[PDB]
Amino acid sequence: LNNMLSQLGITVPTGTNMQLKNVAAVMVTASYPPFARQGQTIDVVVSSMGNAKSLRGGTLL
Amino acid sequence: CAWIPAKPLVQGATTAQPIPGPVPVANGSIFQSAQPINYGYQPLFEDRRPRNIGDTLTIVLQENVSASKSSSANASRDGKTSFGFDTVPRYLQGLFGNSRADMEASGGNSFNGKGGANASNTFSGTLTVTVDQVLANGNLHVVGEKQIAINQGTEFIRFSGVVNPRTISGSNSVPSTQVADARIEYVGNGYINEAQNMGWLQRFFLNLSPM
Amino acid sequence: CAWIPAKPLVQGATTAQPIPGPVPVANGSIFQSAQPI
Amino acid sequence: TEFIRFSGVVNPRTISGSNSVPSTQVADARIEYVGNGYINEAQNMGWLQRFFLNLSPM
Amino acid sequence: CAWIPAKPLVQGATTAQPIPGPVPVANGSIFQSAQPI
Amino acid sequence: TEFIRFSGVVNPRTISGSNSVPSTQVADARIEYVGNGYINEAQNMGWLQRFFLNLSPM
Amino acid sequence: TEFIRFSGVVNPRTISGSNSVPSTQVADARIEYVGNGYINEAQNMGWLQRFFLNLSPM
Repeated sequence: LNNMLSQLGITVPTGTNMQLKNVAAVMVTASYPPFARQGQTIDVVVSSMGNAKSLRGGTLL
Repeated sequence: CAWIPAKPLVQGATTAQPIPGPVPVANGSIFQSAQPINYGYQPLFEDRRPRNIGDTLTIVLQENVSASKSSSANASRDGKTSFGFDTVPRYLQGLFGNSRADMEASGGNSFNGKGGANASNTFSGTLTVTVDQVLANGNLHVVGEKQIAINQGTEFIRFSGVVNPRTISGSNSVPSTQVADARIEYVGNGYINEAQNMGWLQRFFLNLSPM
Repeated sequence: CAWIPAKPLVQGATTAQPIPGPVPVANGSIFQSAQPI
Repeated sequence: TEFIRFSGVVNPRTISGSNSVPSTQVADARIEYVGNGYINEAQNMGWLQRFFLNLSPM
Repeated sequence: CAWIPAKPLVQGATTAQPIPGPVPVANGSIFQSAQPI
Repeated sequence: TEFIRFSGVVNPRTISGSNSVPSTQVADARIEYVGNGYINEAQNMGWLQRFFLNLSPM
Repeated sequence: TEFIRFSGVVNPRTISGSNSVPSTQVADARIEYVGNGYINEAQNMGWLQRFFLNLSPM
């Protein structure tokens, strides 16, 4: 999250308190199809990877 | 001397006169805006980082380097041999008589070498520099100079380097250990500085003396 | 000596002048972006 | 004037999260810490003493 | 001596200049990938 | 100037999780720690003393 | 320069789980710890003293 914020233009000081609740770290997996052309779309699977309770209404960045 | 005219460090006029604003145009409005110099798009939530030529940026000089080395070696050797026939029996007098076989010898050797070296330096302060070029990958070349004159002489603190924008903190400041081609300089003039150069004769001897 | 002219470690000019931005194109927009690298 | 020069080869997967690497993880490390001025000149041996240190019998 | 020119341990230039990236191809994409080794 | 040189043969299954091996697990270990300059020259024996150390009777 | 040389014969069922054997389980153990340089030369006896140590009457 700090990497993303820094990339966007906001530098959070280091060694500071930060406890979020609406964010989860996920692994995304997909299947590259045959003869795939750039611009097309595929379906992805999103899976939690640490101590999260649910991904009910989330959005993948 | 103190009567020889010298120019001050801060030259020119040290005051400015306010200029009267323009006469308001007689539309139906009370709000009158003097000609506003339009500056470009400015983000709202992003930190104030320098982005173009001429922007300022604070450097926090904190340098602390310290290196050292040493070594040694040694060696030693002793030896001491002896032999003495005090009372020789008669039947042996033809071989060990008249002290013809007594012997005594000694020997020694020693060596000790050693050496070492070290170096160190520190630096602490704060200095605001200015961007003078934007590189092809977003890095900023920065240069800066601060001149002080406390009652007798003049000290100069100059700085130059290259900064990566993603290292600038939220308060528009970078520690000097994150600058790539750091050139720092802290010099002075006046007789206080002249009292710290070696005399030409001593400087010559320091280089050409045999020892 | 201290009177012999030597060059400083940081050479060249130690200041820069800001350059005026481009004149905004007269589309219907307030957002004007100078040529972005 | 003091000069600190460095040269080496770095493996990207060793760089920390703050864009920093300890110098013990660099392969062909060349480090140099030298100086000039009369402070540095006061630490070279005299040519006669340097000659004796090499050619003296003991 | 201290005036005899010697070469430093770290030789050559101790700085590098960033090179401008390639011009993006005008497909319908924002993602442009420079030639990846 | 000090030089630390190393050469050897490593078995991959001995490399730790942090890409590191203790030097006691290298087979043909050649380690070298030498230097130059007058600090190193002040630690060689004089040629006369070196000659005596070998050819003296005692 | 110091040299540590080793030679021997090992029975595989004595190798531990970490690929290590204590040297007391090797059959024809030949161990050698020698050196060279003047530090080693300062530990040989002089030829005259060596001669006397063998041929002196007492």
